[PDB]
Amino acid sequence: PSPYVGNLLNKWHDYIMQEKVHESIEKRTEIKQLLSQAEDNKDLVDYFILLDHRHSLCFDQEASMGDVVNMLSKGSHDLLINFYFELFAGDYEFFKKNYVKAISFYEKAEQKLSSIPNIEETKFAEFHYKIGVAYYEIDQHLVSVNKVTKARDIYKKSDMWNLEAIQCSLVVGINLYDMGRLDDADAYFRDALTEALDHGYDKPITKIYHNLGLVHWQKGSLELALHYFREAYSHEWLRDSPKGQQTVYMLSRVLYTMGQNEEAYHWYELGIEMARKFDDHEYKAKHDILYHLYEQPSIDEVKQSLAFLEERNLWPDVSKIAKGISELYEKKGDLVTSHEFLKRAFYAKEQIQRITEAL
Amino acid sequence: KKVPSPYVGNLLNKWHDYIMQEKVHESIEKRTEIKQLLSQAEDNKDLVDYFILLDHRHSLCFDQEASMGDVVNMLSKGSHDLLINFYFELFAGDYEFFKKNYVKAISFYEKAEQKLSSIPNIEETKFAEFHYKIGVAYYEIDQHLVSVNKVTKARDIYKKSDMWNLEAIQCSLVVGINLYDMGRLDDADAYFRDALTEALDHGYDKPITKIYHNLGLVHWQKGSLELALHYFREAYSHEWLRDSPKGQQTVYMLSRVLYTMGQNEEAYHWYELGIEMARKFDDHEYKAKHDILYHLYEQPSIDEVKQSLAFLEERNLWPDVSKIAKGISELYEKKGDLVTSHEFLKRAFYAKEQIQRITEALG
Amino acid sequence: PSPYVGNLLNKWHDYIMQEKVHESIEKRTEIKQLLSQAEDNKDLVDYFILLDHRHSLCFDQEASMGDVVNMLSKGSHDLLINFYFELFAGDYEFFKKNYVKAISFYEKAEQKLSSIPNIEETKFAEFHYKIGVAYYEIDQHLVSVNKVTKARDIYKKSDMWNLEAIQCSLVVGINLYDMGRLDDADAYFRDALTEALDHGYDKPITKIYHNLGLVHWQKGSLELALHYFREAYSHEWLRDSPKGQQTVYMLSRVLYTMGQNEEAYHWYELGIEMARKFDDHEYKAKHDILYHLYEQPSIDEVKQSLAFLEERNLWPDVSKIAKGISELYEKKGDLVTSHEFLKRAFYAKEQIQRITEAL
Amino acid sequence: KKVPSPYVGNLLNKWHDYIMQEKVHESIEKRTEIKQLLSQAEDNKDLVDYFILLDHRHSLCFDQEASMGDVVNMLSKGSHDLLINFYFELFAGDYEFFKKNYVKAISFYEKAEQKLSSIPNIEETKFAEFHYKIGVAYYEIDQHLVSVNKVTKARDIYKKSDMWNLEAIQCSLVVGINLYDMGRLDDADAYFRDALTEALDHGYDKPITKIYHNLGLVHWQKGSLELALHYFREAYSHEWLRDSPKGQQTVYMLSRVLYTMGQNEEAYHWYELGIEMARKFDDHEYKAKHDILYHLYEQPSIDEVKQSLAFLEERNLWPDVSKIAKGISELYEKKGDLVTSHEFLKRAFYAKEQIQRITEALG
Amino acid sequence: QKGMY
Amino acid sequence: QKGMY
Amino acid sequence: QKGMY
Amino acid sequence: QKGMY
Ligand SMILES: [Cl-]
Ligand SMILES: [Cl-]
Ligand SMILES: [Cl-]
Ligand SMILES: [Cl-]
Ligand code: NA
Ligand code: NA
Repeated sequence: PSPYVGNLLNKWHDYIMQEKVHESIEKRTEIKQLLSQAEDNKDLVDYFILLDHRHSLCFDQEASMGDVVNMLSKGSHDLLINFYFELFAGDYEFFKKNYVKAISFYEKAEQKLSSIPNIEETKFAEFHYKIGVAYYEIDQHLVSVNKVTKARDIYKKSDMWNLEAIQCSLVVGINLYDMGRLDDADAYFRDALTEALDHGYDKPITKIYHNLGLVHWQKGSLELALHYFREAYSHEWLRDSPKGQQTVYMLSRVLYTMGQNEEAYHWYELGIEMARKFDDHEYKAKHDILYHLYEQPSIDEVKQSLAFLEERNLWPDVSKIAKGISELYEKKGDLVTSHEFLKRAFYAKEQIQRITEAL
Repeated sequence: KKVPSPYVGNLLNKWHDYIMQEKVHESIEKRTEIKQLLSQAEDNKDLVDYFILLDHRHSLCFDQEASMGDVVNMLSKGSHDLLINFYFELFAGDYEFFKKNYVKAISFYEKAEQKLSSIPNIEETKFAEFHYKIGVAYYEIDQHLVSVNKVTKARDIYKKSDMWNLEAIQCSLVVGINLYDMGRLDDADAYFRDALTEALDHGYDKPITKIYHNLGLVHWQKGSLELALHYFREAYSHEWLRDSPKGQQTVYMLSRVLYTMGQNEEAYHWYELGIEMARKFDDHEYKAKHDILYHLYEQPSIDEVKQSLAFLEERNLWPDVSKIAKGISELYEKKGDLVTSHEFLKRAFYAKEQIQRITEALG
Repeated sequence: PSPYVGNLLNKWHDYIMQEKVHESIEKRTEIKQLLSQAEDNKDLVDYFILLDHRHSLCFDQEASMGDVVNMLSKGSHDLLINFYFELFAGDYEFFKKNYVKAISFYEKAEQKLSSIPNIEETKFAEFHYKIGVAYYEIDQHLVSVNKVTKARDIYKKSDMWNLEAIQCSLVVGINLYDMGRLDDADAYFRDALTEALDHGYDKPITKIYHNLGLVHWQKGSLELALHYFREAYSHEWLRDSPKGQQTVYMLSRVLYTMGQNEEAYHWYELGIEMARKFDDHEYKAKHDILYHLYEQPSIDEVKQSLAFLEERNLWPDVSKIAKGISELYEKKGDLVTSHEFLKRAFYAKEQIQRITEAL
Repeated sequence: KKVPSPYVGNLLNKWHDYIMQEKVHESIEKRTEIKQLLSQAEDNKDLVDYFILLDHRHSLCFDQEASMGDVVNMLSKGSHDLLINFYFELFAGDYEFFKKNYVKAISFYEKAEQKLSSIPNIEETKFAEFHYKIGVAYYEIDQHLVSVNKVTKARDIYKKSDMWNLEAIQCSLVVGINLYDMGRLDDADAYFRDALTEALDHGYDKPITKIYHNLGLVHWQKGSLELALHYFREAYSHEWLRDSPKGQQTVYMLSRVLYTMGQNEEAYHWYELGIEMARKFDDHEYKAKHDILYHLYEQPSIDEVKQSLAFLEERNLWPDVSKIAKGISELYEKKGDLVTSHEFLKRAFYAKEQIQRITEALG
Repeated sequence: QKGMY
Repeated sequence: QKGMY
Repeated sequence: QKGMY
Repeated sequence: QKGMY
């Protein structure tokens, strides 16, 4: 994973400042082997150039280091090295889903942008997007829409960045959807959809279809949601990605919610299979909810599946699952359990901004 | 009885707009209209500075500098241009905040903040001021994570020096109430308690008062009603609070906390007192809030509890509507009416969903 | 004179900081009357705009000044006001021929140039030229040629500044001439001469002709020097300018140095007349030297004329006059006085960089 | 016996030039050629820093970073580019100064100085260093007014702190000798005397020595021969001076001042001593200078005084040639030979004219 | 109930 | 269910 | 004689 | 004679 080698470049940075030559040199070779893949990202390279520049000053070929902190270059190298360090520390914390710390790191790197000689504005767009996505993951929707919209306005200035500009409009879209601005979300997706089509980007078109499915699902237009979930499953790459678990899951959940329990069960079995394929405990608990709701109802085992979702702090999803169960049981004329799930849906809404992380 | 300073900034911006449109009448009318109010306004260094800048650019366009002048582009033009632009955006932001359009306020504050960087030797408390203004604005629309981010950026600056102990303390007030609204009650308790020490150590009356009240809200939320009641009185001790509209909060909480324990006796004291502050300040919010207490605890009427609650929703106090309706929901459960307890729980949930929708437009 | 009103704008600046309202307001009116002439220079205007901006803050229409130093504008106005103050203080000291102080002021203003928002490089060229000319007047030729050459390279980028660019090449030219790089000076003048001709600027063409006269005079090509001095006198504006005293004087001095004493005397009488017309004691002493050398020789009165030139610290000129007299008297076979004037020419060379001013 | 550091900088710049021409051979030859000399050079932080920067840009062009690399333009490229450009111009300037091409040195120093502004957090003694280097260079070509301007700019900076007492004092040395060369003898006397106090107060040996010598030159120029003689010995007291080539100046002045008073006795002491230091350091200047003393005061020969003087003019020591020939001119006047006194006065004047022509090209 | 500041 | 991106 | 400018 | 520094 590309966050992982960026993490190693930072361990090389740490071993150098601790003046330990040998540990620094393993990481330098480990990075040059993992860099020869030409596996994109010149930033990993540039950071590597800057670190070899200070590896040399500190250990290699220098008879007197006492004058190293007094060197003239130190000032310029420090700002770039610290910048990259902060940027990659942030990529790694994002990978671990510590979104508050990621934002902390991204923001330290973000200030250094003015001070660097020739950055032009697509580097500003990258931090706008990265910070915005982390804020989105912790459900800070207005600031998220603002940062990403800044990124899209930069990306929109160049035909060379149309894929990036489209990727930004997706994150705005899912933000409006999470906020419940469904009609704005729909408008936004279809305008993104037209020109993901113009350029024929398979992966963005697939996601817009899925998200349009979520939009009309939450609206209540079940058959129109069902159509869009299938359109996204058409794309062959999606079934082999872990991201496909969402759309397989929604297909199962949408069909059970209509009368179509037999095909619903088909997708359920397909969900359970990908869950084992990707070791995704979240989507096994989510499907166990479907199963113990619509085939072999056991309210206690629905509650244990929900309890597992709450231990993973997926509070936005627990709120909407639990509110749906609450609606089912009331329609079945059971009000004690419909009220108890409504209490659990409300408790979940209260957790959404409680943060989970240190903060 | 001074005229709010954001309102005067709105006129200065309208005057500025008429100058670029070169409209002699509308400018002169705004010019006269502003010099009338400029001392009566809420003293602000920034308002005067903006006025002089617009006054000079007014002379350039219409007074001809007494009919003899050079074309408007010179060396100073550049410097004046960015000062005027800064002020225009800062006051566009202050006016939207005054009107409670927090999203639009944040857009303007963020444009102004960026232009501040370009002004030479802006000293660092001016940046702390924008961090705080943005953070409070996010808090008003319940974007707590960012709110804590900006407000602590301001607090990191004010804490760098002796002279901004009062400002740094105000920052802690907003960090604190965010934690309470985020529901991190235990962290919020420690946080307020540290602030109260520093507020006592320096003897700042209004910060001490507010920390007590906020400590009351925390334990109320925890369920520790008796301790919550202790702190609400502690805050009412402070003598200035009875005269500020912010005192409606404490009188109201006193009534609502006492009624929530059996003491319908003293609770009515505060209700009668609250209803008086309500129109004394023409605060429809707390008259609707107290009438809920009445039609809940005194000669009950659910049909009327629902409509005053409806008025709060029309005022988009979704955070407060959600917690009020949660209490009603639990009350009817304690009584054993579950159909209406479920009906208010459904209402409390719908309120939570409006908090996340943000009840204002976005670009 | 334009240095004089710039001086008044600075007295308005002084009365404001001393918080004396009335004295400030006379100078403001005195400047607005002397500014309504539309007598070029928007800088005098811009400085006036900036000073009225702080006149208003300080006395007019403000009920509370206690918050004036805390205002946000103060920082930006201070830099521009101080800049102009320093620039005009420098123009006034140049007018008074205190070239060391002028350079001091110009240089303080020069540093402020980076900090100002929209200056584009013709303002850098103006300080390059102004400082270079002051350094030239105190005989610092290399730095002078360097600063002005910087100005010309900026001015050469725009057809709109061809007159300025030519004015710069003149000052380079006279620098090379004073240095004695006569052949470079000649080449330089004729290249300037061609395109002063292309644009038909009367005043620069006149000066290049005069200076080409000085060049070939110092070379020894007397008849070619004589031709060029006459070409410059052709231009009618020159005889009415005080600058014409130089070329009338050189004509008299060149003709006496050839056999032509009758026409030489004609120009002498014309010199003495313009000397009285412009109250120019320097050129009366210079002509009294010619007279008491070539008509009615009196070595004592030549020495008193030279002594007056030395009291005005025109050491470059005293050195070359006295060296010429030294050469004449030796050719006349008198070595005691030729040696005594050579001693005086040498003493003068020693004074050239002694500075005269405080420094 | 270390190899001069400007010479190594010349190679670093030639190596840098071969890298832009992408010439593998010439770069590698310069690379080998420099690492041999880099410790043996006169330790310089700047030389090492430049070498590493060129070494890394060497790898990019030819070593392929071990045959796997990305195209040369990235984010660091910009920062490295301006550091390398700075160093190239600073060392182009140091090499021309070493070769005594003061005009070209000033051009490079001034380009480097401008690029220093663009480098982040350059601390202010680095600017004082360029002010001094330019000022000394102007002084070497006798542009005294500017020289005093730049050198005092450096001295204004070094004086801002405790730790640069030694540097600020070196600045006073150059301000002082400018005043002496400008002929402002009385100001120069006071100036040197203030410096000598500060040099004594801090006990800096070489500055004290030089101030004494320079005080000797001042009174020599004033005519106060006896006092000039006092100070020249005071400077020779200092024990380090006998071993530096700069000691040739003091031994020479001692010989020339004693001979100018009747004391042909002791004067010969210093002449014999001076001629020995002369080739001991292979200093043709002072062997020509002392032979002038000999063929003036010891078994005289004007034909030979004129040719050693001719060798000094061929070395473009026009300031010194002018003052030597002025002394000869006065000597023959004291004797009563005015034809040859006039002949040397004519020569001294022609020298003054070459000082102002600058004996080097200009763009 | 939101807090006071 | 949160959206995919 | 210095030049004119 | 120029000075020493
Ligand atoms: Cl909607
Ligand atoms: Cl993907
Ligand atoms: Cl020549
Ligand atoms: Cl003129
Ligand atoms: Na907590
Ligand atoms: Na003097």
